[PDB]
Amino acid sequence: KAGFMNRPAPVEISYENMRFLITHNPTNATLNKFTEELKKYGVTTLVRVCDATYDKAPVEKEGIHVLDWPFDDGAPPPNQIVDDWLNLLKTKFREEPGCCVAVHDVAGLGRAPVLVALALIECGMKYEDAVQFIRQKRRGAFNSKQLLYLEKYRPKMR
Amino acid sequence: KAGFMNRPAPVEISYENMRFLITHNPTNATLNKFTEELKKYGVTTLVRVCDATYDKAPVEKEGIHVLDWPFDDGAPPPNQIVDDWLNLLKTKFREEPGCCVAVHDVAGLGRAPVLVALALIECGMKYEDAVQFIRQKRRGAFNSKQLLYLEKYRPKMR
Amino acid sequence: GPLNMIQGVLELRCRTVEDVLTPLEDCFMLDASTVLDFGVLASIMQSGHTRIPVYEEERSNIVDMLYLKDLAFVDPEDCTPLSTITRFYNHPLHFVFNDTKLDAVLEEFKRGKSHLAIVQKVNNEGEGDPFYEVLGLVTLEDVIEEIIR
Amino acid sequence: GPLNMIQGVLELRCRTVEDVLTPLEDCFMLDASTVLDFGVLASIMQSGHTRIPVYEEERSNIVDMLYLKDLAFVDPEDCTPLSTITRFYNHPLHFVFNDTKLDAVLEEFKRGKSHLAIVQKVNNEGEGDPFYEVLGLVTLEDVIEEIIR
Ligand code: NA
Ligand code: NA
Repeated sequence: KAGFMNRPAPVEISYENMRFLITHNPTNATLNKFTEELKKYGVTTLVRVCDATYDKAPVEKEGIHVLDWPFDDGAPPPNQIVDDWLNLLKTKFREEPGCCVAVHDVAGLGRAPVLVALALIECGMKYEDAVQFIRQKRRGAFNSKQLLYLEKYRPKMR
Repeated sequence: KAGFMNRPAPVEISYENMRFLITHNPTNATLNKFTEELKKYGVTTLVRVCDATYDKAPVEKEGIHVLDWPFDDGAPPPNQIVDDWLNLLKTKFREEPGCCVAVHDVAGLGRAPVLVALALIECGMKYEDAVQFIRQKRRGAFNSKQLLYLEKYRPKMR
Repeated sequence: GPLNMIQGVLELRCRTVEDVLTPLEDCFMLDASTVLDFGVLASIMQSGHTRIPVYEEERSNIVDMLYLKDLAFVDPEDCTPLSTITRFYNHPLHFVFNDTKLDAVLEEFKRGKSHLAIVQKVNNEGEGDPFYEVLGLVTLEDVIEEIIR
Repeated sequence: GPLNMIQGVLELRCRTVEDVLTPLEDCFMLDASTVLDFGVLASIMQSGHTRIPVYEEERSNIVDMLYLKDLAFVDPEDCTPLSTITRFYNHPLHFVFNDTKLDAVLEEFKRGKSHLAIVQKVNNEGEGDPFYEVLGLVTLEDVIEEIIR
């Protein structure tokens, strides 16, 4: 018994001239207010990691690049998808330094805060400081698998 | 700003094989329940001391002798009326020992508990014990005039 | 915090109902002659009260009390006077003297009794016979907030 | 007496919302697809609640909350769905994690916030991604009675 509109508000992460936002999954009637929050935080790029339960037509009509990169639940992202992530942030962070990139799963306690966590470890921040930062922003971030993956992976790519 | 049906319940006084009941003033719609209480306490005789604000026809139809003995507010009863009282209680207490006689003013903190107080001092009970008995039964019994009259009057008539 | 409310519950033992009451003039009350139309029913809705006193010809003469559940299947299409509903259900009135300590009438509230209490005080201040003056109303929420504030 | 409630307010600092909640199964809730007829409106009347949750397709997915004042001039003659009234007024939902101390969410209640709180707990107990599970509801009266009893 979980909720859809009962999750807490999206969280903004700022680190080393980078701005992310972890948020949750909307539903057809909601996206007016959701993308309202998107434009509020200044997000130019949204990465959907859960299954498609909303129409990308509105959010792309507002002028937000949306990227359907799903993978199985409870699992770490594949290497293809972390590639795409890192390069994506290189491009969209090269186009406007200070732009917020947003990412969402069912609720922002899954693969989305994992991807922003990898993005945090590659920008120079420690693993413990990263995970404690993210779940200090919204409690209960990741499962055991995602945390072990988060520890056992090494950064090199600016 | 006073009430009509918001006064507390009637009080029953038992002393020296005598049973009184001090109660309040009813209104045309109420007397079914009031005389219901009368028959509950076993009253055979009701003495109305306030002005007439109810019809005596029902209460006398139930079989209760009602006696309109009014006098001015805040004042002690005239000597005629205390005569009538004492003799009345002699007759109705001679007809059925243990019968309750009831008396009512606007609310049972006036002339009615005064008359039962005189009836108490004439049956052998002290003045302080009488007034403290009555206003221990329902708080705030009498004014200064009624209490001074209650002290300055002497009993002889069984 | 918790300390302030400890001094609250401890101050219940001193403060009278007369310190926490609300005078009759400010209480939301219903005349027994009103008819449950859309307007008055809506007022009861947006009143924020679930138990509302019903007086007769004078705010002081509180005859009965109307609970929110009494309005269950009442329709304003039939111009229904609330006095009919008053004789439909019979919720007992709870009376309390002004100088009652708050802890006491609190325990009275918890002892089943209605969360509303009509407050009365004896008035010898006059050459007539003493009588009970209606000061106002006191409710559970008044006391609770007397401890949590 | 006053002592017992002193230990009450002092025990607020330990007991979590999860000790005082009421599970979703037992809560009085309204489907967003219901239509305010005589029957349901009467149920809201005799519910004893002034703030009632409105869910969508699942008791867990609580969308909005219906206050008693929202029904002010609603007539069941027009079969009016309550979702319309839900988009008429906008009462904000108040959420609280299960292990919140009672003193805290008490101060949250007093700080203006709605007297109703949806209770959530994180659920890692599964190989999928963590999510917030809706346990039930907690209200001001629950805490108050946690001190006065
Ligand atoms: Na009634
Ligand atoms: Na709303």
